[PDB]
Amino acid sequence: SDKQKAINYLMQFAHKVSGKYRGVAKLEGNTKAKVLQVLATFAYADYCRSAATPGARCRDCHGTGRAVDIAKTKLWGRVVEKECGRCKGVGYSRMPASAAYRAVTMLIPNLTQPTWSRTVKPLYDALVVQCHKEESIADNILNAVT
Amino acid sequence: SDKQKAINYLMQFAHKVSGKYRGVAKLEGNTKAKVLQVLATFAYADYCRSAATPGARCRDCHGTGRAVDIAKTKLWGRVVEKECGRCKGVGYSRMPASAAYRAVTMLIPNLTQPTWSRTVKPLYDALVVQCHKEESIADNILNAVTR
Ligand SMILES: [Cl-]
Ligand SMILES: [Cl-]
Ligand SMILES: [Zn+2]
Ligand SMILES: [Zn+2]
Repeated sequence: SDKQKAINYLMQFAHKVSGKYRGVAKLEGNTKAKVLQVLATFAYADYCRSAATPGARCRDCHGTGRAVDIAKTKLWGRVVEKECGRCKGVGYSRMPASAAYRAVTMLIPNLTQPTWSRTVKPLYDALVVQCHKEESIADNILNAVT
Repeated sequence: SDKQKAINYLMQFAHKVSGKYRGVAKLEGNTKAKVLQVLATFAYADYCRSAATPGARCRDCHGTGRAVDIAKTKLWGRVVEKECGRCKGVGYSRMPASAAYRAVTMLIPNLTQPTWSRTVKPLYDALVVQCHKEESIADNILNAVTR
């Protein structure tokens, strides 16, 4: 249930942003849906695996995924945040995405790993970041891991 | 909550069966607990990743993880089931446990990959199998992963 809700949220997000990623936006209907499902599920699971790896918490942001945005902070006179530059918003060291890539090759058989890294994997990375941003997912996973 | 329940179930199972695996049974309390927690969490996540891989359903047992045990079937005159020989009860092709191994080394830093494979990884495999065996876990994973 909680897992189903999380994956549904990630798939809706992926549907909203899929047009931005050339490897995904050009796909056929059924293949696109299957790919978004794979990416959402692997993003959820791989975020959990990052969070469960001892010592994986980002050393720059200490797991928040955020840093102070200097320019915006001085412009507004209030703290304005940006993605942590080291973990790019995940808060943890990243798991290799090779299994996710292989799962996608089942649906896009001519997808090479470099084309994946440049045209599809960025959507998966965005979904992992979204796991960290969405409080429901991030908190459920934190409580489960600890 | 659902994830917490699954990981708690797997962690308690791991503690119950830890005596079978020398790579963990010799550990001290805190280290053993941390290692079993890691193994349970990765077993849950990697089982999910198997179920989410297109085409991964075991082709011999069709995902049930079970098969007829021929000899025992004929010994008792009734159909007796057994773990599928190909997936060994998981119902799916297996994810590599490389991330799980690396995570474990953070708690057992001198653990070599062969010692992992012979004395620790079997407990992780048992836990993945238990994900498939425990109806609550298997059903929640299947329902979430499938569309
Ligand atoms: Cl084969
Ligand atoms: Cl196989
Ligand atoms: Zn960071
Ligand atoms: Zn099988």
